[PDB]
Amino acid sequence: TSIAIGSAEGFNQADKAINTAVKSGRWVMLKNVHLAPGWLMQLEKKLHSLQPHACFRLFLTMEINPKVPVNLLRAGRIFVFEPPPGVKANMLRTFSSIPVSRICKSPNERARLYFLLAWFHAIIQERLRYAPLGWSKKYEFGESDLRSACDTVDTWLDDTAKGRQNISPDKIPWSALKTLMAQSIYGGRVDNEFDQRLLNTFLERLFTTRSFDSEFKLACKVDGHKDIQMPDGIRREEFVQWVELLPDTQTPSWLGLPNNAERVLLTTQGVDMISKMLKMQ
Amino acid sequence: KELKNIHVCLGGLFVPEAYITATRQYVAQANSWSLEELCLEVNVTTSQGATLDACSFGVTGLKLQGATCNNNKLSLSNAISTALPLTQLRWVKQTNT
Amino acid sequence: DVWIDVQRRWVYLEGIFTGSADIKHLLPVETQRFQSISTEFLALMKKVSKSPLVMDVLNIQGVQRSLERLADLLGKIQKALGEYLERERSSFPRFYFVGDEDLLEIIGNSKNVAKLQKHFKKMFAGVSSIILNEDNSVVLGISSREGEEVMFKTPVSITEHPKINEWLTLVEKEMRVTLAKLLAESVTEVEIFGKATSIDPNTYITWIDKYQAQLVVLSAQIAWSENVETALSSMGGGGDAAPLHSVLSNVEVTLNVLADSVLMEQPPLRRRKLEHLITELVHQRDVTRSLIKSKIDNAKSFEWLSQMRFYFDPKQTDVLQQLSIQMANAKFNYGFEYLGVQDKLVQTPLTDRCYLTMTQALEARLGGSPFGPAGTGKTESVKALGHQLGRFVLVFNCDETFDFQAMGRIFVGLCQVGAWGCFDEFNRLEERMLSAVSQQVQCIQEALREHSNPNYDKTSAPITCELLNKQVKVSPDMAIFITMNPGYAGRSNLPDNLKKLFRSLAMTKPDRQLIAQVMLYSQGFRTAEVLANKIVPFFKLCDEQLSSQSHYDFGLRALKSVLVSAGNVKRERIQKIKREKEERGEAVDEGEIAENLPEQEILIQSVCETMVPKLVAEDIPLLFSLLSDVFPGVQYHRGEMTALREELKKVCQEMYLTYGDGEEVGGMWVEKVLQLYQITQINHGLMMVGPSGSGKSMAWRVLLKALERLEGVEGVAHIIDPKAISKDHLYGTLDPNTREWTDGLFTHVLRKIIDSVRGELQKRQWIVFDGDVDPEWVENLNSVLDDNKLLTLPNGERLSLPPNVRIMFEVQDLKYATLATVSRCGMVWFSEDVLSTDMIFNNFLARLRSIPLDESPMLQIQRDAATIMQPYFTSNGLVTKALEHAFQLEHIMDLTRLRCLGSLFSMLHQACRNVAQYNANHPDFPMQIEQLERYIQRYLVYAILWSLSGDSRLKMRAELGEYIRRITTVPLPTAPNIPIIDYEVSISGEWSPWQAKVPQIEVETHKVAAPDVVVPTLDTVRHEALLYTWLAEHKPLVLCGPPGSGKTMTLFSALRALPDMEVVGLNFSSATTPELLLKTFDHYCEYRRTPNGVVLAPVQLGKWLVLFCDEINLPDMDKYGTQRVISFIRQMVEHGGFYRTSDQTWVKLERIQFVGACNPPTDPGRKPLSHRFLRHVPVVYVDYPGPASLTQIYGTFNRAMLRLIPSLRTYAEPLTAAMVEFYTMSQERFTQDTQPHYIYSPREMTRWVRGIFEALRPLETLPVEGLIRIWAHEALRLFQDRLVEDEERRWTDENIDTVALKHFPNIDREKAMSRPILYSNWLSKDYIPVDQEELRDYVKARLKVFYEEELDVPLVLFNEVLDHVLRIDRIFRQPQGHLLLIGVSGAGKTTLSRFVAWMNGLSVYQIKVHRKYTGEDFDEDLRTVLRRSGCKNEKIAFIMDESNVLDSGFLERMNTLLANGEVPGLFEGDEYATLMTQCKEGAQKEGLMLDSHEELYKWFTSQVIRNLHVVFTMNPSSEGLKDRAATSPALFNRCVLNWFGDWS
Ligand SMILES: Nc1ncnc2c1ncn2[C@@H]1O[C@H](COP(=O)(O)OP(=O)(O)OP(=O)(O)O)[C@@H](O)[C@H]1O
Ligand SMILES: Nc1ncnc2c1ncn2[C@@H]1O[C@H](COP(=O)(O)OP(=O)(O)O)[C@@H](O)[C@H]1O
Ligand SMILES: Nc1ncnc2c1ncn2[C@@H]1O[C@H](COP(=O)(O)OP(=O)(O)O)[C@@H](O)[C@H]1O
Ligand SMILES: [Mg+2]
Repeated sequence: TSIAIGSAEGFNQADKAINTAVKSGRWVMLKNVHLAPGWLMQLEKKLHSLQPHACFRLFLTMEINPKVPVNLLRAGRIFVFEPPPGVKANMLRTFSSIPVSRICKSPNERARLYFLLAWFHAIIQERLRYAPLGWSKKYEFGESDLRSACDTVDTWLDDTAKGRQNISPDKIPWSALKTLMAQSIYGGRVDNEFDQRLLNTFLERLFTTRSFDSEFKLACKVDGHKDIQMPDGIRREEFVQWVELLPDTQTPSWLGLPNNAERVLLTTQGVDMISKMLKMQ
Repeated sequence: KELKNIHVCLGGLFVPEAYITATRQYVAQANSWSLEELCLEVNVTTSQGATLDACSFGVTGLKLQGATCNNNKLSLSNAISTALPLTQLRWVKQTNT
Repeated sequence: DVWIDVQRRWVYLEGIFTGSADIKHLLPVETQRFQSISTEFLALMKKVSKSPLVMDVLNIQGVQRSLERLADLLGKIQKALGEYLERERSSFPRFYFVGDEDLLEIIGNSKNVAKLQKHFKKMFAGVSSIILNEDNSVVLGISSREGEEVMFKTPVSITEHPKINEWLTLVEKEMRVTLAKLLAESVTEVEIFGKATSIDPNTYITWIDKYQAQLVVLSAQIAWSENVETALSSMGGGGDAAPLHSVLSNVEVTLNVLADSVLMEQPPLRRRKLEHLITELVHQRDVTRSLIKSKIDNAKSFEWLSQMRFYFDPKQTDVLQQLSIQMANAKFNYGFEYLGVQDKLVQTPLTDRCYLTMTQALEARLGGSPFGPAGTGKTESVKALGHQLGRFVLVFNCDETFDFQAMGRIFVGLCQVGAWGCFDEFNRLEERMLSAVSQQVQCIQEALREHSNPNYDKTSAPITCELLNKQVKVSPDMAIFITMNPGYAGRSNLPDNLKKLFRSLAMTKPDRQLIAQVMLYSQGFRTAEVLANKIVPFFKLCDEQLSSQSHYDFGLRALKSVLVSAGNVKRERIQKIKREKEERGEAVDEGEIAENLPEQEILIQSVCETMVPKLVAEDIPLLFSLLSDVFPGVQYHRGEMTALREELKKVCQEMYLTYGDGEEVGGMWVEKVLQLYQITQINHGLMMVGPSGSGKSMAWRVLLKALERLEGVEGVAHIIDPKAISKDHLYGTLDPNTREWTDGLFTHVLRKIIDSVRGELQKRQWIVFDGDVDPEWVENLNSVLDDNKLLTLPNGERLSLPPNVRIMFEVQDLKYATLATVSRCGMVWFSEDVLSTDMIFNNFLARLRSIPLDESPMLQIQRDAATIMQPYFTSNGLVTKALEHAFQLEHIMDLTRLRCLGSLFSMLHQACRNVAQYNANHPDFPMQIEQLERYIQRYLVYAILWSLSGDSRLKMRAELGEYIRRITTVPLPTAPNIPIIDYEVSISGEWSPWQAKVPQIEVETHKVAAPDVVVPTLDTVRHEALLYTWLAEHKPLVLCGPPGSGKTMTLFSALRALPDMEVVGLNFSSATTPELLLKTFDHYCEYRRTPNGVVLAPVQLGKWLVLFCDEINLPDMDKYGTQRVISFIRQMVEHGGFYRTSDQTWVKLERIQFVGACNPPTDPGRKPLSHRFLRHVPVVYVDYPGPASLTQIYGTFNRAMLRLIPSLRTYAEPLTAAMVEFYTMSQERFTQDTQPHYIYSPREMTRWVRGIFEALRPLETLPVEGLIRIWAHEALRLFQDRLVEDEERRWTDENIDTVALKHFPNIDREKAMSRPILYSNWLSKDYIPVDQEELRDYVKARLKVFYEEELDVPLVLFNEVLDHVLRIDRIFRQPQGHLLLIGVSGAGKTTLSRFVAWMNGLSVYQIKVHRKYTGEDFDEDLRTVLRRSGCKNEKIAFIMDESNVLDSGFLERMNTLLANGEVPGLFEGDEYATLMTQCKEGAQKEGLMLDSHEELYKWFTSQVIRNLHVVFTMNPSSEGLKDRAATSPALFNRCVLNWFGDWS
């Protein structure tokens, strides 16, 4: 039972759902509980004096803001959700989120398109860490955009390949996918001419027939002369294994950025780590 | 007359876009052109070694991020920012080519 | 608790049943049940009314059981009626858009269909009314608001379908069917019009006229879609010769025909159809050109699939399914909703991106969220897309009152009808409410997704979702759209779970050059591309170059207003040319007229008529240079409105205003009036922005009168102060329990205009908002002041703005409004230079020469005085130069021209009244011209001095006097050093010093330092005269100065000379609202309904009421810089009344005036007063009396005091000197910088004299050392008790010793300065000094007795405890003596207070605060305390702790109680009657026979003042003390602060 906090009817529904689930064993999630800090005290008190079913679970989704009670934080287990820390981690999360049966479908090129989409999403989100340079403003490139792009890829691949086991890379609707991702899915958030220019550059570079060649370069000159190579596999397992064997040497050049973009940020983060270690000596 | 030949720092002006509009308006009035049919072209030269014509205005303090300007041609660089010594803003008629 | 409910239920059920006479035919069984209930009600009516006594009717058996049975029956029938209403709404779901009472009216008036015509507008997109035969029995067709109509293929017969729901459903179905058939025929014809090398114009115009504006554009789009599809199919072979060029050529020739059509004159409907077709075909031509350039040869190419394509299949039987609309992979069926005639949007590269994104969202079964800045086409693009698919699009202007329930009802309506919901300004909801609404949105979207599955069949269970604990059928046609202006003020942040339910789209840069090119092209502008290429860069350069002002807007709302004005100007000029050709010649060739037409001149005229009025003085040359550069050579000269100028001349003459032409005096103001007239012509939403006193109100009033006399249309103005009332009272409230909507002020006014019961639609109605603008209240008017012209309420009601109504705002700045409000209104900028000072002088002199002051010899005196004052009231005159100099001095308040001018004018009116009084006192010898001249000149100088420097200190007054002496020629006093400010003007016409009015008096020994005693001082005699002058004119005024300066003493001394004025004390705090003033009005005034309106006047006839506001600048400013109470008072002073929110009735004040007092606005917690409020209130600065004045005031008090002991007669002067010196050093040493409560004023000097007098009164004799001991004891108690640090106490003690030995050298130091200076009347009868050990023994014995009868907590006695109990006992023995004990908890404050109260015979009352304690409980405890102390004459020590303050209302009530001794709003209703009875018996017991309520309440207030003592204990917080210094200002000037602190 999913309940969104904020209204009195919401509190009544939450109380009823919790009272029913602690006996029946259902799950209950209350969303945006940070909007009712006063009610969180009562919820914690209610939970403490309780012996619920073995399978009962209570999920409380909230934004990270100081209004959340300390006692509720201590009483429950905290799970911080945030952008994945790097291209490799982002692509691993993307491949874990999408079900296996969806990627492995009638056209064998669907797995390659999903891999290209995962790489594009990882590159797009990782540039956000460099706010003035990677983009012009902190856009909210999130899971909704990735799901919409996956839906678009599925729909247009199904339309172009009527159940055929194989479709030619030229026959793939590249223009449809690029235009939709630059106009509706990812380009909707973009309100800048130059950010739109950058998004179009990335989409025309990644989503093309040449991406199915064996010599395709996902990112050129990532460090000196070395460059990222497109996987030559055709199955989801091959792409996932390529992601897992990615080097742990990510630099801004993977994103197309100069390698000096992270110097100031890394220095500030190191100083902040020193200050945090000293703060709790 | 002297206000045309002084190199301004666009970062030191309260409204630099008003300065760009004022220079455009000066060029349009001087040559009896129309404002809407004027385009801008930029020529980066040395501050001392430069000549300002009737349509060129000098601007200082412009910093180029992630690129270098040599002979008015751009090249990528690993420097965070490269200073442009003197930027000349020339207003010319639109060509639509 | 049952009779009232049953009575109400029967009343409204009887109203429903009787009003709807046809409800019985369709609700039979409950009609019979209510018939029986009505018979029972009639039996009750005939039984209970026979005996009009409660006892006579409760003794009758069978009444309560029958009452319960009737309650159950009424509840059951109400539930049955509600269930019937829901069931009837299930069929024909369009009833979800009308109210419950509206639905009942529809039910009861099914027989007569004339009443049904006013409800079709809100149940249909464009159906204004239905078309009926003469019999009114068959529905022929429907009509739009523009008059356009569609005739049904098969008319719907009401006789064959008598039930309302059945024939309404048939009407809707037949609407859809007939639109489908008409579209089929129109498509068949336009297909012939297609694939043609040439088009006959006559046939094309015939086809355009035949069909509706919707269907012609739809058919054109269809035919073009099949043409392009066929051409691409031909090219699908690969390499085939392109027939797409043929499609482009066909589009171009049809566009040529349409463009030639718009030059010549057309009927307005056919003109609008031509404009729509021009826009559509321009879009089609652009798309075809793009297809040709891209070399598209496949119909499956995305360059064609991305476009919107129409596929018409008339063969299919279903009405919705003949036409299919497809964009990319999204497929929609045309809804065939009659949309009337809408305004079409140029489809630009952003309305094409918006269409694509929103259709992709729709195909994903989740909403769309176009976002961006203001004026980007977000709402209009959503509406245009909805109209493109033929959907019913409902626009809602969201605000914080759109709670979970209101949004739930709206969603239920949209789900059942199958309509699109555009929720604009959606982030204006509360964040919690957005979070709650996300659940409903998610449920609806899940219902849509489960509907979309192929497994679902329409023959299976209908698709439903849980909305508001009910299963609601979800139509697949539903859509939800939200448009948000992110980062704007007054907007909330959407929860992240809500944002994933919408597909956002940034709409930030509309393609303005295309909208202008297409808009000018469709209006008949030859060379529209050149005009667009000039006008869009012009707006960009205006935005870049012009200065940044809060009211500037150069966006698409400005282009669109400029382009519309350009079209109107072109039409007007064509008509003028036709008339001129009629005057000279006969040949009227429209082609030649259009050929030789100055279109650039027309565009410049529109720009000047729309953009120039808002420009500030320094920006006008910039915009005119931009115009002369963008449009070189083209010049425009404004056409004179000669008739309007004449009519304005007459209005200004009758209103005593100055009129001018061009560069004449008043020319700028008349130009501004004409600009306001033009902006009124082009805009339906208006703002008059400009500094206070710039002429805005006079501008629009004169314009309204001139328009009434010029056009013959009566002008009605409704002026509303939007911020003087709560937004709930401004727009209305929806009851959370019964869902009952109560109209606000603006809502009631607009609904009254729309109803037009008294012909309000035939009059020019202007709704003026004269007040501050913030995004909280003004953004509810976003749908009103837009192109929707609609007010949407949370209860689902929508009120269309009539075309004769103008919404006008008269503001002084727009610094808090967002760009969403600024962009929707036409600005007129009134600089202060518009209203020159000469114009104000002329207005004053005209009113003086015309309007008599008494209500004629008085008018003759006024005319003579005006003739005398004329030379000085000229430009570059004495008054002008003095005002210019006065602006260079520094005043206690921000000086404004009109405040000084109003003060001066009122003072001159008082001079005229003085001359009239002199004439009345000398009937034999009236004042001659020479004496009048001398008096008027000298009084003019005196009034200039007191009006231009009254609110400034002595130095600035002297400077202004010196400047006036330098510049003037009026005779002035010849004294070499005495300033002119120290002189008055005798009625004989000569300067006389104020010191002649200051006599050295001898106060009676029993009136020493009494509250009503004022030693005459030069400043007192001057300020009293000034206050008399301002009060006698009933002018509002403000006294400013340090606390204790003597502002209230001066006001009460001046009011003593005015016997017909009664003052009422109001103490404002930071939580003050207009509710305090309203309670004062309820207590002291009464409302009477005169034939002219409702009038609020004091209860006592013939007496003027003065509302004295003690701290007028304390009330908190909201986050938008507005004090609501100050706005309320400014409304009551400007317009002479206010709005009663009970029934939205304008109440006019009578015999009520306002006087304010305040500390300087630079003091902590004090806010500067508004310039619009300060314009009407003169300010007088009352400063602290200086050492000479202090020596004079307290020297008289000490001389009066020391007459008690004749042996001490010689010590008055040194005693007063010591008092003044120590007070001065204490004031210099301890300032408010250190601690907030370190405020020292002459009030302490008075408490000093009073304390020494009370300690000296009973003694028969006393040595000098005893006098010094009393002096030092009072000095310690007044200057050392409030000190925090021990260093301050040590300094105070040492300097007390120093001063005492300095001014009294030959005294015994030890016998007078023995450090434990203790005085007590506990051991003896008198207040003689007490020793520490005997006092300790006495306190020990009394503490033993205290333990025996009261609290048994043992206490340890140390010297500080003895000091503290003596200090508390001092306060408990004084009238209105309140304590403020500050110290750490557990220090003994409450116990010592209780113990001392026990000694003094004071009852201890403490409020029992708990978790459920609220405001009403505190009010009841206050009522109990007040009744005990006042009515029963009981001495009570009201001990209250800061922890008991659970709300700011407690502190507000305690502030009023502590200051006044009575809370005006505490006793109201039956409680007031009981209190008044008890006061009657109490006064009888005391021995006073009082009858009237006024004198009883005065006695009650005096008793509460004498008896009630309030002890307030708090911890010594740093910021808490500062907070309380503003939340409860009476805690620091009515209480006696004692700093206990921690134990040393
Ligand atoms: N044309 C005029 N000639 C002479 N006096 C005028 C004229 N117009 C206004 N006044 C007077 O000058 C003063 C300006 O007040 P007005 O009501 O016009 O200002 P306002 O713009 O409404 O200012 P506020 O914002 O304080 O209401 C008033 O005393 C008004 O009567
Ligand atoms: N001429 C005077 N005669 C008598 N008292 C005076 C005089 N001038 C000042 N005072 C004293 O100044 C104080 C002013 O108190 P109040 O009228 O409440 O001032 P405010 O309204 O400025 O707070 C009183 O103690 C009053 O007795
Ligand atoms: N001089 C004292 N001797 C003994 N107990 C004291 C003394 N002063 C305070 N107390 C203690 O203070 C407590 C009561 O607190 P109270 O005086 O009501 O607090 P507050 O000073 O905050 O108003 C009792 O326990 C009492 O014994
Ligand atoms: Mg909008």
